[PDB]
Amino acid sequence: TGYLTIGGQRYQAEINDLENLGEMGSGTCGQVWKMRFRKTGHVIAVKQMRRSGNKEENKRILMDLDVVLKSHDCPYIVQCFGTFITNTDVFIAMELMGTSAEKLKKRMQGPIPERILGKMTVAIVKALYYLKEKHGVIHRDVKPSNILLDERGQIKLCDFGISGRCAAYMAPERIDPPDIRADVWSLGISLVELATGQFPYKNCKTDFEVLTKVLQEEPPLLPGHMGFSGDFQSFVKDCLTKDHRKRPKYNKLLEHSFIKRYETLEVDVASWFKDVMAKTE
Ligand SMILES: C#CCNC(=O)c1cc(NC(=O)C=C)cc(-c2n[nH]c3ccccc23)c1
Repeated sequence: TGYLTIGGQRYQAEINDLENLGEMGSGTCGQVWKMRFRKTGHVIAVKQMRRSGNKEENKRILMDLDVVLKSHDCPYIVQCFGTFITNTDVFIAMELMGTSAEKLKKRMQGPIPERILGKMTVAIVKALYYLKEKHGVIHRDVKPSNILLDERGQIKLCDFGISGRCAAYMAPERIDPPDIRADVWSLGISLVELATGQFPYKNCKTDFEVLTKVLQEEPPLLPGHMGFSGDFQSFVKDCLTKDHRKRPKYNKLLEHSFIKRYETLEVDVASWFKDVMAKTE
């Protein structure tokens, strides 16, 4: 504690070293500030956890921090630059991302292109596989609000609930018991939602009505007439295997033709992202 490390360089720091650029509405019940580190001009996200704060909130902030601090070797999980501890507060300095896939979809007012969702799929599957294999963590809440993007073209799993521990994204076997395969289902619903710009059970008025459609209806499909590659349609069809005992695990998805393509294909996510942000001021 008491220092930040940013691109391998370690800087002594305390909270006085940071200029408060205002709240970021990340939809948490804890204060998160955008802050400028005066020593270097880096802009960062700083969580402020008050000693007098809500006990539920503080506990989950610390459980998430525990996983982030041990995830320095995953390029697909948002990183902690450092912590400051005072008599009344803990400040947690995080990588500042641009936005969440949920907000990106709201701003776009339409589909996100397959080539962006390909780079997103590689990153999030590798993140969830890293969490399970390295830390024994089942994430249990995969959805667009937990997928972060920035103007440098990085796509990372959010720290929010990253320790594990709506029901729009819930797998059939979690609704009605018969495991990482439930998160594979959530990923499939997230991809259909982002690819179409339409949540696949949209006309539901209550969370229970959504659960009834997950169980009673056919899994949602990518539409056939939007020029989606055969690889992307097959990837989503596999994720949305209703019987979980036939649904692939991450090690199997990581061999899928869709992920192999996007591991090596050059996609300028950064310029797409800045463009979308430009076309939407
Ligand atoms: C203005 C401006 C610049 N950036 C944003 O507003 C912005 C917006 C969002 N939105 C959401 O997560 C919503 C789903 C998230 C983040 C973010 N950066 N770093 C993080 C570490 C952990 C959790 C969240 C974040 C930054």
